[PDB]
Amino acid sequence: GSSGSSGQAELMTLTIVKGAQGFGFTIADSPTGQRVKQILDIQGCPGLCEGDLIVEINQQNVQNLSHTEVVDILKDCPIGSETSLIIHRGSGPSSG
Repeated sequence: GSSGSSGQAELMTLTIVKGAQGFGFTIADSPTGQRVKQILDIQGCPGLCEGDLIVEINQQNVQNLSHTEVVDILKDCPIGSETSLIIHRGSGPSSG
């Protein structure tokens, strides 16, 4: 790669816990990466707001990852333990 542009943001890490069934929320393949389909356990995903956009799981890069690749990483995750996800938010500053 070469590139030669700049452009930067500050993305939200949130923390989640892997109950038994593979968290208490579901995912969907979107044109933009994986998204939250639906939350099924609020404290299974404290701070998740649905339709948010998966970018990193435990600092692994998963934007360009297929649905399966993201599911697999969430399978690698330990049950009952924390997992740290990073989602897409904050285009620019305004009244927030």
